[PDB]
Amino acid sequence: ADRFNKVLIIDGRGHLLGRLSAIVAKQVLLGHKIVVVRCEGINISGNFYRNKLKYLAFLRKRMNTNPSRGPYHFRAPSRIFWRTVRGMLPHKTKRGQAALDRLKVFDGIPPPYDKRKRMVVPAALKIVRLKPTRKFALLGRLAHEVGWKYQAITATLEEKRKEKAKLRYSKKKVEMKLTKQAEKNVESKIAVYTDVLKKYGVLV
Amino acid sequence: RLWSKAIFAGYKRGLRNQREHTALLKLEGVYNRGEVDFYLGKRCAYVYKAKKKTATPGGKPNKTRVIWGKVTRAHGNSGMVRAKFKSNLPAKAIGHRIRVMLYPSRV
Amino acid sequence: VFKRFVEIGRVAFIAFGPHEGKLVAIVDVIDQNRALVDGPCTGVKRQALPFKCLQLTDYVIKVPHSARQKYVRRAWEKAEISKKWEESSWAKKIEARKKRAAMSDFDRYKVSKAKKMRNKIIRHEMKKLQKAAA
Amino acid sequence: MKASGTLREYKVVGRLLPSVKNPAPPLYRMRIFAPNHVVAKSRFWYFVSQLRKMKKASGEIVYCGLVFEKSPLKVKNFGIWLRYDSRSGTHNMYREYRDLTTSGAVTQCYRDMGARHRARAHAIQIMKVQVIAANKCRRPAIKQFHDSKIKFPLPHRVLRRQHKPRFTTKRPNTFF
Amino acid sequence: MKTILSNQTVDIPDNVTVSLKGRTVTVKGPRGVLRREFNHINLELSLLGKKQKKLRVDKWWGNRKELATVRTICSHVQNMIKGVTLGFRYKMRSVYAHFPINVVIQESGSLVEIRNFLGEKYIRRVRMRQGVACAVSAAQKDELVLEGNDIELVSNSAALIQQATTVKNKDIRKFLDGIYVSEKGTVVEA
RNA sequence: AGGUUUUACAGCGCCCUCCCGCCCCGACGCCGCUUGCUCUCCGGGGCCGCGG
RNA sequence: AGCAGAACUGGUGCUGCGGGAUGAACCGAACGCCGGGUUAAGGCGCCCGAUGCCGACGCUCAUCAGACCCCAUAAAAGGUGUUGGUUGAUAUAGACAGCCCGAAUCAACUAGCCCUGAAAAUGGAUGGCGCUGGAGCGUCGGGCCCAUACCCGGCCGUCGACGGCA
RNA sequence: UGAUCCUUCGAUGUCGGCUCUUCCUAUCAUUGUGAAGCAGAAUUCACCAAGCGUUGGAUUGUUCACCCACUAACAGGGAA
RNA sequence: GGGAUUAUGACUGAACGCCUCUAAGUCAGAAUCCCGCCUAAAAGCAACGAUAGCGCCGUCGGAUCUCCGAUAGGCCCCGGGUAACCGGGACCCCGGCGCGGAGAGCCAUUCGUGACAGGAGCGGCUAGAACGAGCGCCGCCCCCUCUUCCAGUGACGCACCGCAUGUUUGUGGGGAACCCGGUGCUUAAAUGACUCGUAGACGACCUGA
Ligand SMILES: [Mg+2]
Ligand SMILES: [Mg+2]
Ligand SMILES: [Mg+2]
Ligand SMILES: [Mg+2]
Ligand SMILES: [Mg+2]
Ligand SMILES: [Mg+2]
Ligand SMILES: [Mg+2]
Ligand SMILES: [Mg+2]
Ligand SMILES: [Mg+2]
Ligand SMILES: [Mg+2]
Ligand SMILES: [Mg+2]
Ligand SMILES: [Mg+2]
Ligand SMILES: [Mg+2]
Ligand SMILES: [Mg+2]
Ligand SMILES: [Mg+2]
Ligand SMILES: [Mg+2]
Ligand SMILES: [Mg+2]
Ligand SMILES: [Mg+2]
Ligand SMILES: [Mg+2]
Ligand SMILES: [Mg+2]
Ligand SMILES: [Mg+2]
Ligand SMILES: [Mg+2]
Ligand SMILES: [Mg+2]
Repeated sequence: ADRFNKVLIIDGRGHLLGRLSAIVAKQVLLGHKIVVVRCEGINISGNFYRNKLKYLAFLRKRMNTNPSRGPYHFRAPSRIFWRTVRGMLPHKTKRGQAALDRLKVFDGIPPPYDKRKRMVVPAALKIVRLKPTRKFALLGRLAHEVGWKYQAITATLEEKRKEKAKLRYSKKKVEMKLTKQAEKNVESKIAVYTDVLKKYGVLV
Repeated sequence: RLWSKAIFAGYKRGLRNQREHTALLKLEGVYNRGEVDFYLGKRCAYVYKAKKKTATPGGKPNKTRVIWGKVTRAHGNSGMVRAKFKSNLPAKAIGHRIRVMLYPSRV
Repeated sequence: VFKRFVEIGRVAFIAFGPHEGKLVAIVDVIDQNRALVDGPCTGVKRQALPFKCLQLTDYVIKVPHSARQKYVRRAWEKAEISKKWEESSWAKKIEARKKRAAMSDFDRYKVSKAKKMRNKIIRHEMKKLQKAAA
Repeated sequence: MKASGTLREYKVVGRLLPSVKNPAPPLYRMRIFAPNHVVAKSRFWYFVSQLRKMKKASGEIVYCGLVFEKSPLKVKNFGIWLRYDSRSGTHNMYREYRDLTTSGAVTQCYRDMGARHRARAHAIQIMKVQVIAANKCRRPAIKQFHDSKIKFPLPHRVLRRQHKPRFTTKRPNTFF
Repeated sequence: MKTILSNQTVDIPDNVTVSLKGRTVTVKGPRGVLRREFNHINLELSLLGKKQKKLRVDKWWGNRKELATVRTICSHVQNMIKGVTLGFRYKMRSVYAHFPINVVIQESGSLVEIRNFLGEKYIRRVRMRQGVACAVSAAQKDELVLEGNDIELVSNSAALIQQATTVKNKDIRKFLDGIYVSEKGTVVEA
């Protein structure tokens, strides 16, 4: 990307919580619409027991006199990521509240976005920002063990989504093999046009 | 289209002091301080639409208005630039589109 | 699983830095971070470059460790590194990326008209081979 | 001392101020590693004033010039004898480094003494720097690079340029 | 410090077929198929040789914590080779003072029902793990043999029985009742 | 520790000379400090020229 | 003792401003009204201006990690956690370990980070989010951010003029 | 309990009990454990742990005591 | 009623030829914790019913007045791995890998109106429910395509006399009003009073006419 997209759809799998939230919160302040899918695929650095204790310590932050007013401990990985981004926004102002409106978080890839291209932020990936010997905690498992009740259905609809996307990619490879076969059959019919692309480095 | 996309990211400021006479712009594909040299001096434009119609130079009157400016210098090392406009940009434009014209051309 | 190693004579490609884009020969390994590189035929004097700016190629010359530039040049010309490099696809991607970055507005127009007609000929037969397969 | 950037080697020689009682006093040469000659002249009056009875005002500096590396293109093993004051006491310490220049090896020592022992530049006193042969190296981290036909890959290349494409459909490859 | 190279080869017998898919060792022998995924140690596992190729485990630029896993992974593959050729026989004996520990095996060796432990009326039903078969050994009074391919499954199955016959609220030095592992051997002796 | 024992089927030092053997590059994307008034219709950006 | 009483100097009272989240007193810097430039102290993942450097080297995993003047607590004593260092002793007349085997091993001490030591009452505080190839610690480089400070200019007033005109 | 006198003297209602809620753990009991100068029974030491419980009375205005019984235990405290 | 686990007891197994619950990797594990059960139901929402002259497709409705946003080609889709991976072919082989079978790219896209030479709208079918298609696959009508590119010949479309808000999505989204030819349904509901008393301070709530 890096093109001032109309709607930037980022995949959450393999990304770090605060590493992605820091970049997402800056995009929504610049007027960009961000959609983070598969928030259960986000992973947090540190072993699972550490990050779970941090959320369990957050669960205890209820208001003593009336917990219905206190901190709303959201259990879904989407709303967990949504609040992590909210912590990096001036959400109590008008420009910060309008920033949260530009962010849409989803557990898994819903039908509005399963037929879209998901982006990846390499400055927030676990494979890039973490050493291979460090432990990390998946936000899907962390959420399930603090009160998320929709982990099995999200995993069921995701495998249903991958089997459907795998069927198309097989058809897309067949269409690409016929495309590369077409280029060899009309090689003498497009040689005048390839040389224009070869001359200016468009084709190697 | 003959203008590059920019974003009004905010005014030139510290942390607890805001200087509205200078605006900070976010260019589209410019993320180094060395790549802003092309845009230094280009005329900026905040095109917006109001309720009442206004005069349009070279056309029929519409409800389109504009606040002209210019990219003055670079800001930081991440392609951000400073811009000064004829009138200070309204704070409602923070995060909106700013037109960076290709003139004054130096190429 | 690894095929390219940091060894004495490994021709490395400088990814970034002062001599960015030129080939050098790893003559000696200083530490786990730096190497004593020397490009006698590419225009890079002998110096210490970090390993993060070096991209290992598939070329190795027969040169002892910490040998003079006189003998590194002989191993560089015997193995024909400059010839084998320019024939590689990675060196050709560099040349193509420079030709495309130097395209003018008239060059981008001539390319726009070429791909607009070249793709139509490919897309027309792609639909023909697709209908023949059904 | 701050140890800003590289620590260039300076040959600072000095002597007491000559007098009618002591004409032509003895000359003392030092091997000072400092970022600039101003600090090198000041480091001289710190190590010499604690060895001989001569202050900056009691004596003068006769020469203070750079000592260039005689073999900047040859990988050498440097053995450095130093003493540093920790939070508890002073300790004599011998450390080995491997650099192209002497000033580069001493610069590595200040970066390493602060990393492993939290020693600041003012607490370190470099006593001796010597080009050690590969046969007389005592540290195993230096002797591992004393293998002819050394071979190792670059496994798990950490992705740099993480923000050139800040957003991309391609996940980075770490194997090359 | 970072060690440049730390390797350790593992000889493979001719009646064994070890295949590698990245860091997934699939050992094939006359007794069965074992498959361990080593996608967590981050090593280089090469298969050197052509006539019954060996297994070489590499670690480049590894600290002391990472060099300790080189022999750990080599020892795990050796257990996979030892498990598909000789097997593992973790036989354990029932120790009691007064109440004989009556152990009956069910479900073709996949379930162990322990009765009369310290005269308790509670029946302890210990279920084995997949690939582990339990049986009351013959020619011995209270011996319990456990056979299988994976050592970590035969050993854990024996720990489940040993920890099931645990005395509570008593001096365990005085009440030595239980079923404790006595010998850690193989099914086929070589 | 390349080739089979110290140059051999690679190389790496250190001395004695040979006009410093002699030529060639002078801090040069391998490493410093500066004019002994550094030279440029020598370029580019921003700011404002108020008075009289 | 954020106690009481002195000495030097500064500050404050009488004083706003940049920074230390917050603040009387710390740090920088003291103030006519402004534009441009550049800084100080302090910073540059996001809140939040600025590192979106292909920053250098190392150290460090914490099931209470750590995160910078004043400053918002932690010790004695310990760790076969881990990394340095110091000083000895056995070793191819075969050590150490395991029951012959065949190459380094053992001991004391010390120093970094981490760990134990480490218990309070409404739910809560490196400022928050969060950060573990780091957004942590130590040693540093380059660039960058702005104070009512500095520099240039415009204007206002005050003061001075060894000032100008009847 | 003092020491201090920073806040409050154009007033912050002053001991105890009753009542009622929540919180702390430096754990009496209960759950899961380790240790013993643990044979059993009983008890002691220690760990995770405040989920749950921690009484009815005589005397005294009493907090604090003391005693009567009961009880798994009749643990200690905070919240102006 | 479950789950992940605490303390703890263990497994495999190095570091450290042995040993070792730990280093990587595993097991059992609780009045704890979280959840379920249970209670509440959001400036959260779904399905469905019924909708009083009022509303639809008209086909691209034509021509008019009002507000309110932005924007200024793209709605480019395997799963993923990273001490690896991708493509192709009957586990193996071949090919590509600083990754051109490349989101640093790719697909679009570069003034018109009329006379000339080269270059390659209806019916079927199957499928989409996580917040459902701005769908696809076939065979028939509609005209003859600036379809697209390279070359031309002779003409005109203000060439508005150096100058800004142009250009896209856009046939945008909200209102209320105004003219032409075909279709939907107009025995709609809520509420007051009365009543009920499974309710209740009053509203509300359960009812019945
Ligand atoms: Mg007992
Ligand atoms: Mg006092
Ligand atoms: Mg004063
Ligand atoms: Mg002041
Ligand atoms: Mg503070
Ligand atoms: Mg200013
Ligand atoms: Mg800050
Ligand atoms: Mg201590
Ligand atoms: Mg102790
Ligand atoms: Mg230690
Ligand atoms: Mg601590
Ligand atoms: Mg002035
Ligand atoms: Mg006082
Ligand atoms: Mg009152
Ligand atoms: Mg009062
Ligand atoms: Mg009151
Ligand atoms: Mg406790
Ligand atoms: Mg004790
Ligand atoms: Mg369980
Ligand atoms: Mg454990
Ligand atoms: Mg378990
Ligand atoms: Mg291949
Ligand atoms: Mg014609």
